Amino acid sequence: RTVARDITLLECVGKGRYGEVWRGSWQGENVAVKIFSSRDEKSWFRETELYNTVMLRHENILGFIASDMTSRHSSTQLWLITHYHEMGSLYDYLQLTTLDTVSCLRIVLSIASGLAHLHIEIFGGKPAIAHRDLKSKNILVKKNGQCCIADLGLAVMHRVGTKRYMAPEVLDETIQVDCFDSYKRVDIWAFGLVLWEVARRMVSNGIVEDYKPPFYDVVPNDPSFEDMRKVVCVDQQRPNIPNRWFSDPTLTSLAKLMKECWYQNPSARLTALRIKKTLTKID
Ligand SMILES: COc1cc(-c2cncc(-c3ccc(C4CCN(C)CC4)cc3)c2C)cc(OC)c1OC
Ligand SMILES: COc1cc(-c2cncc(-c3ccc(C4CCN(C)CC4)cc3)c2C)cc(OC)c1OC
Ligand SMILES: COc1cc(-c2cncc(-c3ccc(C4CCN(C)CC4)cc3)c2C)cc(OC)c1OC
Repeated sequence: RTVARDITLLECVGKGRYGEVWRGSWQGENVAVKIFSSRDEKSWFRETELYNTVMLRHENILGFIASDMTSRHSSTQLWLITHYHEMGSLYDYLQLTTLDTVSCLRIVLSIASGLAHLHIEIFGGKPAIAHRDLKSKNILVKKNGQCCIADLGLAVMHRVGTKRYMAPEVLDETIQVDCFDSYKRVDIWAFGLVLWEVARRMVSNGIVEDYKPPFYDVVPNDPSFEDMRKVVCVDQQRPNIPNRWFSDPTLTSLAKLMKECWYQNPSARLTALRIKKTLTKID
């Protein structure tokens, strides 16, 4: 039998320190091809090891297709092939797009659903998984209005995270590194930041905030570890909740939720399953 492995690389949709992402075509179908830099080879190994352990399949997790290693003359080429989401990342999408109540809730409940699926151990199943780099650039928007979580290159089963999204216990180095639940609680902090980014773009009473990344008003464009530690740990700042949210029942409920993801005490933060339940009772 013929094993068709040719993928036609059609357009670069992402370039960074990680390497590149391409829209590709296999057998008439769009796929996404991440070509890893030498900088980021260990992310390919980690994600490949995870998918060799558990074949995750969930509507809110970017769908795996393949891990490919090809011998070249003087290098190894590493590709991760996934489902392709033409609308791109949530970060991208929020720059131009504003949301109504239904779309806002559908986006955030879909992210919570993906995250709870990662976090939960299923017996008989999957190991519990923490993501460790959750952020709006690592979430893709699907045409049905739900999102999916991407990039398990730092994930842990039971490279550092993006500094802007690091929880206080990561920044002050008090994280309980021998406790898997510690890593779930770091993801919940990051989830609360993403929830803030999305809620800002939800229209109420003809008002919306411009897209901004978390802590845009208190750290530099490319913040240092120290910049983040001073804001989050020493001064204990949290993202601003605009007054206009408190006129809108959905944004009032989302402000409460994001506060309960941002407690200094990691064990006080809501779990992903509790966030889902709260979101199903809003509106
Ligand atoms: C190696 O490399 C790539 C392969 C493919 C690909 C292409 N045609 C067919 C296949 C296939 C799947 C499964 C079987 C089964 C059938 C019965 N079963 C009990 C034993 C084996 C056979 C063949 C694959 C996996 C795509 C690729 O890219 C999208 C590949 O490169 C990453
Ligand atoms: C990697 O990804 C893609 C792969 C394929 C693909 C191509 N040839 C054959 C297969 C296949 C056939 C049969 C079995 C099983 C059936 C039951 N039992 C007897 C064990 C064997 C497994 C696998 C597939 C899945 C198609 C795809 O898209 C249409 C893929 O997605 C891009
Ligand atoms: C976060 O991480 C990964 C993401 C992806 C991925 C999957 N579907 C689609 C995309 C994409 C497509 C299109 C655009 C643009 C192009 C045109 N328009 C003007 C705006 C939109 C952006 C993004 C990506 C980047 C794949 C990955 O691995 C293969 C990723 O890494 C795990």
